[PDB]
Amino acid sequence: QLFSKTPSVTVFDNRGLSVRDIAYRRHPDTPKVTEECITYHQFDFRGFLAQSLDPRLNHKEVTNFSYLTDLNGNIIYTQSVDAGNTLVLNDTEGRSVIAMTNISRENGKDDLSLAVTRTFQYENAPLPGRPLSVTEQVNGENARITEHFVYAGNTPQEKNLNLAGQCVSYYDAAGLIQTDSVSLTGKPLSVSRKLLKNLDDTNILADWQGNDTSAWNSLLATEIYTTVTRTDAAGAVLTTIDAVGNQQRVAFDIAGQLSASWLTLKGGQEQVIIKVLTYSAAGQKLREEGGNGVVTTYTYEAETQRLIGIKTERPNGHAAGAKVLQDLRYEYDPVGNVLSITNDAVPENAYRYDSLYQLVSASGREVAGAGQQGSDLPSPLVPLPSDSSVYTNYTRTYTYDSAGNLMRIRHSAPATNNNYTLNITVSERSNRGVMSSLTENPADVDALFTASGSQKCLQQGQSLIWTPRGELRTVLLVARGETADDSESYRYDGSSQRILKISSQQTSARVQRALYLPGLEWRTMTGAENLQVICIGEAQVRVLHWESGKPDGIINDQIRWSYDNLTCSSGLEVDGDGLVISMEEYYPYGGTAVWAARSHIETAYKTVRYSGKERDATGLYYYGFRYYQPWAGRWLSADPAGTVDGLNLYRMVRNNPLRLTDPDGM
Ligand SMILES: [K+]
Ligand SMILES: [K+]
Repeated sequence: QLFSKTPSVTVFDNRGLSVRDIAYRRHPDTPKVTEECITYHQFDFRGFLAQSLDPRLNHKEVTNFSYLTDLNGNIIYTQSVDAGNTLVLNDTEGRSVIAMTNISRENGKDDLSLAVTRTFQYENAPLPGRPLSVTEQVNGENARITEHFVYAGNTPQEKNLNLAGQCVSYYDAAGLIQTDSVSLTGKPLSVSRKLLKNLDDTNILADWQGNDTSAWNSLLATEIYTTVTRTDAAGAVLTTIDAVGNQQRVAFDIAGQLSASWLTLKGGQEQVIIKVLTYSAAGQKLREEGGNGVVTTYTYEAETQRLIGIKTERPNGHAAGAKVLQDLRYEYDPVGNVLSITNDAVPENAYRYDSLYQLVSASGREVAGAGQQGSDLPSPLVPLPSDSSVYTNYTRTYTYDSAGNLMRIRHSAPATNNNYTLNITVSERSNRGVMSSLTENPADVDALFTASGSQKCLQQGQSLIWTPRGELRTVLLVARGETADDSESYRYDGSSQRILKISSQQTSARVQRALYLPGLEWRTMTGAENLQVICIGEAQVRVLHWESGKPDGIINDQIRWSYDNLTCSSGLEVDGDGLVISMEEYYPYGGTAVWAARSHIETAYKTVRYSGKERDATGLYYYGFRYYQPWAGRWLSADPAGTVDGLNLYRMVRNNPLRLTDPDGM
């Protein structure tokens, strides 16, 4: 009813070019008011895209994007109000050769004072011109060679391992990845990671100079982290032995779908993780029984293949008794927005959207009185509630501008009087926006970001340092001048995937290290706990194996099943006996509304929460390419993928976080 006369329109010029995107925004509270939102696209004399303007900024004579191309329409130079200015160029072979980023302006001209220049080097003739190295140089500083590739030859030794023509040695920002063996099916059977020595010091940086691997191997720490894989005839992975010797095993059905999975801890016997897994005709998971006897049943809508039911239960005849642990029921609008959710065990979440399918209202429950939402998790409710009066109902309202910037989250919890409003202050010349506690003046928002559009201050006392590639380097949590600061640093591989996280807090010093490897998280705590987290699935089931510092209250090699919702948010942790360990509910944009557990000690070992992503101690969710602020409803930096999902480079899953999920950030 709210959607009458709200189509999507594309307006063309006389040469088949889309010069206008027209939407029609209508709020359910004011159904007589329809805002015509117009996005403008201007094309040049050569028929290529030159300018793009959102409905908001166009009114203020500011251009979201400007492009300058070659004679074929390939973009060379870009001006972004969100991502700053950039310059790229590819060669005649189509390969990237240069990318200059983090450029601003002011005085009129472009400010190159902090420009980052990444260049790509390839094998020269008579070689096939394979990738040779990647060089990275910040303005005024020396160039570092951040990547180097080494390829195997034609020797019988190399052929027997199927390595001929393969990049056998990859030197990245973290150190070295060696490919030891390749399957007959072209799949890696053995890879080994070596870390650069002293990655604990944030000032030590990779720099692979020259063409001698002997001189480089000396810069690597001694430990070798080898992941071994065994694949089937169709190239699918069957077994995996991680760097510490644990094995994951899978088996597929007659249709080649994952049908069972097992785990064999080092020195242990094989045990069932997933016993049986059935699928719908559309290949969606239907019934999934785990080793804890717990059964998840997925119910789908016949006409649409939409997931309308998620039922996790201890079935009849279970050793711990029959019980429905979770029974999520989804009701959708004809377009597929989640209108409502129910859980059987009365509780109900209701949702209202605008004609653009932006979430404008959300009802739910929280443990009241929690207090005003921030970067922190609520204190866990221990033990598990027996009564539901412990929860109170809340209603949140969401307010967006013409460019999709979430400006306001109005939290209303009347009964416990837990009422507050989270305001986001948006720039008047960009999509850059921060919480009002940082500034309430639109004119001061842009200074709080880099030229690339990466946020420099998380909260009031907390600053953000970034890598030249735009990766998050350091979160300064408690600054103490000189020179003992509560902080958390990060390291990434050549693919910009996180490999290392180091948290430091003053007490000599509490240091928490997290090493991310295939199917494995190696977490140490000093100031000593040595924890190895086996990640099973792709991550669904997690196993906690202590080599040292196992706390009382938790048995070693503890298996934790995770049970999610529609958008993959970890809601229930359940042990090997099928007993609920923790339960967690989320505000639509990620904040934790409910956090409960059967013990205080088991709470500290859940890291993955919203959208199946890890929440770091900083409060940020790490998605892969970008960090997410669940309290501000937006990304911490501009989309590195650019305009693939609209002009707004900060907008979070198109402002519909109940239907949509983001896999990486990018
Ligand atoms: K519509
Ligand atoms: K061979």
